[PDB]
Amino acid sequence: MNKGVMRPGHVQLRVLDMSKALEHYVELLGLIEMDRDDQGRVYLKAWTEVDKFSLVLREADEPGMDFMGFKVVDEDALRQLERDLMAYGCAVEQLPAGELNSCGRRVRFQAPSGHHFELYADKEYTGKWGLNDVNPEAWPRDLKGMAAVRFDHALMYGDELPATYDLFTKVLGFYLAEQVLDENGTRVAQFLSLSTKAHDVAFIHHPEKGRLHHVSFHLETWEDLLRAADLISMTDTSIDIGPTRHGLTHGKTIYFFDPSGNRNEVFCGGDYNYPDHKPVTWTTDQLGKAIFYHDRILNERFMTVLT
Amino acid sequence: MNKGVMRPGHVQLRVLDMSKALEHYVELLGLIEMDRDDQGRVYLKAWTEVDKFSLVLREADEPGMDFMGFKVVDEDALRQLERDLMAYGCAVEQLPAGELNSCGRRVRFQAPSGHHFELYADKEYTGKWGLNDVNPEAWPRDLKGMAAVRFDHALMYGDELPATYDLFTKVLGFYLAEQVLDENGTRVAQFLSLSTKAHDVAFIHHPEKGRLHHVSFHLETWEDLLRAADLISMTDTSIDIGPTRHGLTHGKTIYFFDPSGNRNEVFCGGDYNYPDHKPVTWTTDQLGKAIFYHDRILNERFMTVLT
Amino acid sequence: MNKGVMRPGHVQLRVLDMSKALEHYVELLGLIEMDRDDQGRVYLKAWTEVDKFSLVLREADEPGMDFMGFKVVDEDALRQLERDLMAYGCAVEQLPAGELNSCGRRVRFQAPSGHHFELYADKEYTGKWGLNDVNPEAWPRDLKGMAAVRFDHALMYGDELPATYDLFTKVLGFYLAEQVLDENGTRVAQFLSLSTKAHDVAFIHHPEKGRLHHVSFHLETWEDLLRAADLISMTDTSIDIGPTRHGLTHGKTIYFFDPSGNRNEVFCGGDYNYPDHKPVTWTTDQLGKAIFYHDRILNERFMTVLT
Amino acid sequence: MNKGVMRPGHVQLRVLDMSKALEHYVELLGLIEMDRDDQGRVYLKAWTEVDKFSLVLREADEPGMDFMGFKVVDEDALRQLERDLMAYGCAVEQLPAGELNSCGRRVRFQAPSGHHFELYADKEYTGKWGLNDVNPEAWPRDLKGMAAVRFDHALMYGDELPATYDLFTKVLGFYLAEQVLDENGTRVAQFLSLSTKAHDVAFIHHPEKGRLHHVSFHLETWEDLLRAADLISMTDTSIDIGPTRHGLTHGKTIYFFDPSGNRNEVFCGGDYNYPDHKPVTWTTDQLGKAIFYHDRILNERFMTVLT
Ligand SMILES: [Fe+2]
Ligand SMILES: [Fe+2]
Ligand SMILES: [Fe+2]
Ligand SMILES: [Fe+2]
Repeated sequence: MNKGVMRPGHVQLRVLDMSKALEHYVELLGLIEMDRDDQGRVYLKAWTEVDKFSLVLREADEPGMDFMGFKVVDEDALRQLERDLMAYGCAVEQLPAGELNSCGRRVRFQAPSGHHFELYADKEYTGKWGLNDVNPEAWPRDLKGMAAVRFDHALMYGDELPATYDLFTKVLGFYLAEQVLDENGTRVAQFLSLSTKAHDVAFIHHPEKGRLHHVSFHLETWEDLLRAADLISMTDTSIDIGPTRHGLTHGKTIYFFDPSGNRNEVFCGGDYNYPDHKPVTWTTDQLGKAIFYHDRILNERFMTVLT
Repeated sequence: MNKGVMRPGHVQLRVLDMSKALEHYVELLGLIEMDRDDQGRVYLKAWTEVDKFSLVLREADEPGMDFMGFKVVDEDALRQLERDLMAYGCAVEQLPAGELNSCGRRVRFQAPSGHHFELYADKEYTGKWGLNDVNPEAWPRDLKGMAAVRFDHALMYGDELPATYDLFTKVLGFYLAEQVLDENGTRVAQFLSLSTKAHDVAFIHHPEKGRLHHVSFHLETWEDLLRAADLISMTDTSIDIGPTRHGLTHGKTIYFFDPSGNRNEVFCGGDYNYPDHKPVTWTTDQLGKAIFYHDRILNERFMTVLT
Repeated sequence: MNKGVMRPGHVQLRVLDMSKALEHYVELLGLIEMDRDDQGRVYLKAWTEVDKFSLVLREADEPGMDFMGFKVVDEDALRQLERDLMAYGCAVEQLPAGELNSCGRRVRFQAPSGHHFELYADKEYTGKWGLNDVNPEAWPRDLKGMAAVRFDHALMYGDELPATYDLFTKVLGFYLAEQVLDENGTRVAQFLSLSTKAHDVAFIHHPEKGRLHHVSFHLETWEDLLRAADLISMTDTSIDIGPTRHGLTHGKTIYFFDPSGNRNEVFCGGDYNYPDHKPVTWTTDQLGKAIFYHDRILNERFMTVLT
Repeated sequence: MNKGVMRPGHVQLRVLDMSKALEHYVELLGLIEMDRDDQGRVYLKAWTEVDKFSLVLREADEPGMDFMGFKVVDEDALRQLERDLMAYGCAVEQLPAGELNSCGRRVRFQAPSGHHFELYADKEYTGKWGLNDVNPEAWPRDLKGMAAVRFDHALMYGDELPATYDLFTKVLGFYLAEQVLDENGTRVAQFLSLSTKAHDVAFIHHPEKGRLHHVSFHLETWEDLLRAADLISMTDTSIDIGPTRHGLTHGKTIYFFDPSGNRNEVFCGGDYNYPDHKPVTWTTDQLGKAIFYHDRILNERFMTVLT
């Protein structure tokens, strides 16, 4: 929030089968569908979210992430981060309003790590789902599946971490919240925050660019996580790593896959920070614990399986 | 966070007896006693907090709050903010570094409602309590009582909300998160946020200035609230409102008093928002439910007992 | 279980309006309507329950309890008890099988305190609602409201507690797990257990016989209690006493009312016991806390309101 | 409880090191050391338990279980089961009162599965740990680590399942709560209960006699299970299977090991049942889900690591 960037606003994932993806995202995750495209894309949101959509699905031949967008305070900030990116040397793409139904104009650049990110000031305000603006209840009564609270963050596997770190900190205004260093003091992973969250975006080093480790969704409680895991067994969804706690951020989490092999994370309550806190450090000799607090060892497929 | 204001950093409470008060804040709330000065004040903190203190107790002839200080992003910000206050015509007060042990210089000022607030750019960093900084544990091993996570906010009863609103949103950079208006569309209560919290400070209209409704400490889970309640009963503390939930901010709350009569609130899981979110509105005709979601009726003590 | 008595089998409550009562009992509490008598008597059950029905509603001029049934192990246990009640000198009424739809024969009797209890050896077995018999899931997918686990117990306000005590222990094989004694060591409340529960049925002294204080349903967790209370507000149900804890049993509870004025308590996690534990004792000077542990004081409706 | 058997009263385990064993059980588990006898046996208990002890460690150069005893109602039921055991054709062993400090006489036998069991009527009544008998608080103040509630049950890996089944049901008055059978309808595992618990003892088919799979302690909630997982991680205890849910019994669970290799379990909220319930069935084709509900796969250590 240092340069006007407030939060992750939307992510567009690629799926092999739309119908399968919708069963998963609307029936299991609890995501509410909102729009459809000229191009056949499907727009979805979470209920505590005020804007039109946060998740957009696109039928494609390979799964993965097309791009992640962050919403900025206003247009003044949009032009100022747009010019700074071009001034920094980043070749920017100007996306026109409407190219994504109900979304303002976007600035799409490519991170040195190979991922495409977007910045945007506008998006259609539909308000919280199933709730009134005046004298609102605690929650809408007919939410489904897990009833994801909101699109929280996403973790990426990437190639140039130093250059990506400079881009996000210097030109975009993210601050380092968590990090994992090796014996030399080299950042193997970096958790960047935009406000008080342990992280709004994160990168872990990888030989091949553009990899997506997972897209997360926020859940409220530890008993919500148990409910979610019961739902996984119930629907026979594939689970990566059950209810546990992360060494980094100390948040409770469950990893599972969608019909396309994309990994989804659902998690609740981690640690908070503020721009003035020193980054929490984890070391490479504690990589097991840093990822999996309770087992202190690494899931083979945690590092191998990407999309 | 628009003008660079991050969070409430400390609040100085007047207590009648330091001994009974200390026993309350450390054995019941589970706060950590960090220091003591030549004026006979004791400084305390919460364990998730990174700075030296958040609560400074002061033995007086009357309970109540002296001032509440918010920490800003940096020195530059502190300069800007103090200049802006003077331009607004607000009379600032300068407190040199050291008058409050381990705290830097501060810019004190009195809001129209009779309360003193102050900004400060820095304080002694001690890091999280009982926790190493590399490969940190999920929590410290020897915590007392409720083990409050952090000093969250405070609610003020005062006279001139309207002008206070401009003061806080226009010069200080806060933003209205929620509000309750009366029949004539007149804002009778305003909940101001800095970043993602439902509120970092809040004011409710009251004929006499200066009043302090309560100081709040954040707890983590609903079950943590059930434990605090057991403790309030166990240690025979005075309870104002048992495990319930507010309509405003939808957070789960418990109200109780310290040996001096100040009301402390312990709570968890409210609602989050962002600068671009439209204010949630509650009306006076739903005022009972606005405050007490479950019962939907007002409590005698709750609107009438202040310090 | 000292003389074959297993658990509270079913309860027949009088409602003033069937439709309103049904909305409360199927829509709010989540009880499944299973049958409908040829005389406008409707049968409902909780999902974890293995038999066809636990609650039976019937329109009458006033609210209250007609009878409370307990299920015994087998027909033989039903005979010896039948013999024992009669030999004990008790007026026994025998209802033929089928008088209550899908229910076996019953032996009813009115206890000294003025209430009607009845034993029965069998009832149509249905298995858990919405679950397979082989490789069952953790829970059925389409539960409404609070989704109560099971009819748990009921609190009777009566006049002859000693006589009632002898009847329930010596003849029915119950044992008191808890009690409250007054100044002159007189048992003012008795919590009678059948096996491990803190109480399966309880009696509190009241000048008038026959009064039904409340009927309880089990909810699994403290967070479910919270969800139940959120529902109550959204439903606008009359709440008696919010999320709190008792001293007796130490269970978490919420008292509310059905549309006919009958009290309904939803609770979780009391204490357990076995026939060899000495009865936990509470005293009259500590009454406030014995009932409301957190608040330590009694509330109007708690004692005033009966049905 | 058909025949007087109320619940598992105690279990004596063999530990390679007493200094270490004591740290695991008192520090990590929260058990209270209550005694130590001549042969260096040390007695311990869980706080909600009413009798002197439940766990008794013995230093021996081989880990494992020596015997598991059950407390029966009275001396009468003991002479009765003892008679029935001799009549059944069993070789009984009469332990004199005092063999185990503060414990009465005991009848011990070897079940066809090779496991030794005991029956006893008397043990020094001590009451809940650290709680006055009149007007008890909800919980003691100084409970360490996991603060185990009570010694719950134990799973045994034996050979003669059909023979043991008859012995327990017929002579000991236990009832088959849950079971799992193969394609040939051969009962591969039996979960037997005394009263309402999903199981007080269970046997899984194994080609070896006398093997101990795990001994269990009850923890109240899912969040308690989480705190336990943090502690295991913090104390660097060997964890077998993280916070999950079992298919059988549906209880939330965590498997881990003591300093001698004996597997310990901590869990909360299984299913409840009564003597009239049909035994829940799990078919071997779903053995994966039956054991590990969320994962639906079998972890090597689970059916391999033993005694
Ligand atoms: Fe994540
Ligand atoms: Fe507050
Ligand atoms: Fe009750
Ligand atoms: Fe077990």
